[PDB]
Amino acid sequence: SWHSIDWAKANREVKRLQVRIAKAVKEGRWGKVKALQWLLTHSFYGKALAVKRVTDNSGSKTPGVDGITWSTQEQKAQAIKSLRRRGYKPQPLRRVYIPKASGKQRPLGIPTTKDRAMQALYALALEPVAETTADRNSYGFRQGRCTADAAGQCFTVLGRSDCAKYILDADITGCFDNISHEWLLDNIPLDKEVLRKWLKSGFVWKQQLFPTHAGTPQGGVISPMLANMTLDGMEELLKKHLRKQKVNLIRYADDFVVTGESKETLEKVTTVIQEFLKERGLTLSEEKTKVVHIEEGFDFLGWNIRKYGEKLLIKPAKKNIKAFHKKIRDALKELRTATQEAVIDTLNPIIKGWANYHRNQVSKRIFNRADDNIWHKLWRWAKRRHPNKPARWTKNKYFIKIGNRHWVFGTWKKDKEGRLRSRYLIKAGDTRIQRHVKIKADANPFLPEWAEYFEERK
RNA sequence: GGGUUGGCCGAGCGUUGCGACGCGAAAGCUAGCCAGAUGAUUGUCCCACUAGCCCAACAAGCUAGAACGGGACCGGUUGUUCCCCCAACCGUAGCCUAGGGAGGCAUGCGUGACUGGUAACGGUCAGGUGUGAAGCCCUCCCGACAAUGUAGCCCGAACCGCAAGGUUGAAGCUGAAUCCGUGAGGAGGAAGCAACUUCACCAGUGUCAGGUGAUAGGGAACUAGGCUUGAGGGUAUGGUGAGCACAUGCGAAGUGAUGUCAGAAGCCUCGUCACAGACCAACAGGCCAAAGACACUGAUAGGCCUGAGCCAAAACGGCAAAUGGAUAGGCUACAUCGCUCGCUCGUCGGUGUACGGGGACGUCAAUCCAUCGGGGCACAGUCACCACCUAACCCCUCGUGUCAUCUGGUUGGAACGCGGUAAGCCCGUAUCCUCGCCUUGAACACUCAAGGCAGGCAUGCUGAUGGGGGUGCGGGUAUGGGAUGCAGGAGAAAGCGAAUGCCGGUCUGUAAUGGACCGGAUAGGGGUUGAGGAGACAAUCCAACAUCACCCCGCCCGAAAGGGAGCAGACUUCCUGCUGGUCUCUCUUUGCGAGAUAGCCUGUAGAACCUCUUGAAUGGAGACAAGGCAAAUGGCAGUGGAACAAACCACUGGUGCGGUCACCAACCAAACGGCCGUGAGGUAAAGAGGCUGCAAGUGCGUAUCGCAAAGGCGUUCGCGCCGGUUCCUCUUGAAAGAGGGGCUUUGAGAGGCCUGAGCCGGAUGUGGGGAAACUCACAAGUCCGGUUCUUAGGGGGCGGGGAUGGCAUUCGUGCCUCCCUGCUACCC
Ligand SMILES: [Mg+2]
Ligand SMILES: [Mg+2]
Ligand SMILES: [Mg+2]
Repeated sequence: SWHSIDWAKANREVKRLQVRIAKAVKEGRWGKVKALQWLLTHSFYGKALAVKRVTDNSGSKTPGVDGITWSTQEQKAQAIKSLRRRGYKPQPLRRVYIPKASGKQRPLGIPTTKDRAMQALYALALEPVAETTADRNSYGFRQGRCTADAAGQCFTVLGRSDCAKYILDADITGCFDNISHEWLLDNIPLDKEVLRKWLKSGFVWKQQLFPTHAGTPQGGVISPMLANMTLDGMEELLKKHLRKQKVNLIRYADDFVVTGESKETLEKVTTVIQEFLKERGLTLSEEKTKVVHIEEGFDFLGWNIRKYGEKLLIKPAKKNIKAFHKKIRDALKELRTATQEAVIDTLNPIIKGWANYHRNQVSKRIFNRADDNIWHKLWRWAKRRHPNKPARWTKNKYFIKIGNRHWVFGTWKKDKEGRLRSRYLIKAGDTRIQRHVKIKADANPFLPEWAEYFEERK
């Protein structure tokens, strides 16, 4: 009976087991890990967690080369019982090109809906290990962290007067296949047999180290985490070799930058990193990695960092505003005619992500010059669907007044009951700029203490 | 490094009523041409000259007249601000057109009335409203004066209480006397008329003066037009050499290069943090004690200026503002541009070209151009070469007229006017072939029927007091810009006793549609009338080819009813067949890149899986430690709290095999007074059957998958190049771009569709633009002829007729809703 298990305690019990394994690895035992993570993944009430996770979040409709698809409320009952380590083989992958408006067919392989449960079950009992052995200054696909905190550790490491003055950008080029299959058999402590079965078949080639998208791991829950374990370290190794030349490191999944003390320092830092990239098989490109003076700046994440005189301020980068002026322009070309309730409905959510993603930087000026340059598009859109009428007319037609600047886009229509309705553009810029509060570096959301962070902070 | 506010030059053409074909037979409208009649041929005076008078017939002094004789003048423009001279063109007259009013008329749309008719289908007046034109309305009245519209430029005020009423002033508009001139014209402006609302501030504060900025609205200039002496020759700064697609073209319609969404050309904004500002806020470097008049707070209190730069202080404060430059004075003419559909206009703004002689005043503004750089605009064209038509200004000849209007002729065209019921359909009638039925007041489902088939007709009613069907007649009704074409049939207006059709020849040009010539056919009789010639004026038929005015016979089809007759038969309709192109969808096909499961065999592990065989080498409860391993395990088991205890809250747990430890249950291979006992030595082990997992093969590149089915140029006689398609590589944020390996290609079947944009050549017209050529519109102007493109579906934009009226307030104009209700030519 699937509709009988109490989900109100599933999370509690699984989280309790995860806390146990985390606190265990906190002590240098390493043996108790492969007795709780062998007990969790071979029991009820955690196995159903994977099925529940995989059946939702889409991706449970289109199958791999099996035909089978659960999609129901009673076929996912013998699926639970059919999850055994003994007698397991994979069923390759079917390459399906996901359509794109631009036509950018991005190859995303897809596994079976029973195979996917295993990839989503073993993510448990491996996730607690990754958090406990993380790199302190590592962000990306972690729990409770946000991509804004990567800029957070820049008002501090680089913010004060002296700090550092030279930065190294760097970028790794290898795809997920280049990782040595032998190497992965000896470090990730999930299992020494299932992992061997997995790689040899497919499960690879899917994309580069991390998903191309920012929040859509459609099918794979293990792929992000393996990268965050193979690319770990790199911080104790960095600070042990070079002692006092004020070195530091940040990394948001990919896209990691290192602050040196002088150009001389950042010539062996590109060597000690190079040594710690051959034990795996993926190296750094000799085309894009540059050492940059701080007064010229660099493009890290969707942000730009520079120093003007004696002043640190980080502002929206040039090749990210231009994208936002290309996504809008291509929604006013496919939806030219529209009905004026589709212009507002389509262009509203588009101007909310680009506002949330820069809500915490010095961008009050940048939010202007980025609404006018769309205002001169709506108005030019308005006078192209009335090639005969006059200006005063198009104006009184699609521009209203609210009790403010009398010229805003919208329609002051009504409702069924005789109430004055309203619709209008967000007009990015009416967003209180907030200075974020950084996450403590050593925070670990699975240790039994420090439970007041994260959940309450969310 | 945080709060808030800004954005726009206007008006029409491309978007509704009629559109077929035959004929101007009469009237109206209109284009050339041909000849006349009448007007006009545009400032004022002198010198005329034009004649006349009878000024005697002047050397006459008078009326008055002509576009083109000569002087002297006045007014308005242009020749870069203003003054003084000079040169140039133009006027106050006559006549139309654009525009504004007043009537009738035809028509749209609906509301009432009286009626024509069996019933289909209609008619006649009065009420309310739209429309009367780039093709398509009639008489009057204004008529270059006007209404309109705006980016630039002006005003948009003082005033005193006086309850806001006047005194003003006023951007400006009308402008009378008065005087000087002969006169056109000058100097002077008596008297009137006029928008004048709303705020925000000028070293805080509470105070008075002076000032500043933006708007409600008014004003100036322009909007406000044309012709009034020609013809010829040369002269582009004026235009044209389709259209549409694209790797290769179609087509009759230049040759070339480049470009089509990561965008050529053109344009708007800003300078390396790269939209114009301004207020507060905070921070920093500075300045005056409140900086025009007066208590009021105040100096570890203020205020202000400058700041993502400087200086300077109460000044008109100055500097350079990506690199490099030019510059005086513009209600002027022309061409171009003001952030993208083509064409006309109107105000305003900068560029480029052209624009007399002196003198006076005194230039420069973050104004402008050229180059680089950053961010934006999209309905796809740009740039050179060649060939041709045109000649306003320019130069050279020959001119004596030119413009408008009205008459009388001639040739024409039409959306204006007149003629045509016909096959479809509706109704009436006649007759005939009829005959199908669930029940049925029944002669017993078979004769006077309802529920009610059907039909008529939303149970709502007649309804075997009946149904059904073609056929011959008789009334009424069609509503008509091209969209694959063709062929016969029902029908056939206008013309013909020889024709502008039709049929056969000749001949000529267009890409296609043509024009001029010859031949060829082409009607059953009989009777009145002469409608008008002619016979004149009495003396004749036409006896009606006056396309047949009116009756009888035969002729053919119909039950009569009476309908029809020689070749032609234009346009719109209903029928038959063939033929064509566009769609959607189920099949198969091969070329690409993925690709297992089942099943069968080949070697292996069972310690955590069973059943065993063995003589035993076995059965239980415990303790520690663990970068060894695993066949259902933690929907579990605990403690302390909700005292405990029901949920509820915290904390604890390594699940088994193997490692080290030890304990209890039977050993008797040990010792061994042979068994007649005593202590004590280990509880080790190996083969068999399925059962499962691993590494392999076969099952197979099979099912199952994702995309795709495009070729063209010369055979240098290989192949090359330009493309298409699929798979893989680096690239940035990108749909773009590059570099490689493959192929470069098949047939059926089911169901739909036939609507619209243009462009080209001649023939008839018209209105804008223009001097002319040409240009953009009139359903693609219409017609005809030759061509390419486009057909679910949205979004917007109009119009007509009514309702209770909601609102704002002009109090009866508009925003609105509620349907009815035509429009899509317009963008995806
Ligand atoms: Mg049109
Ligand atoms: Mg006609
Ligand atoms: Mg059309």
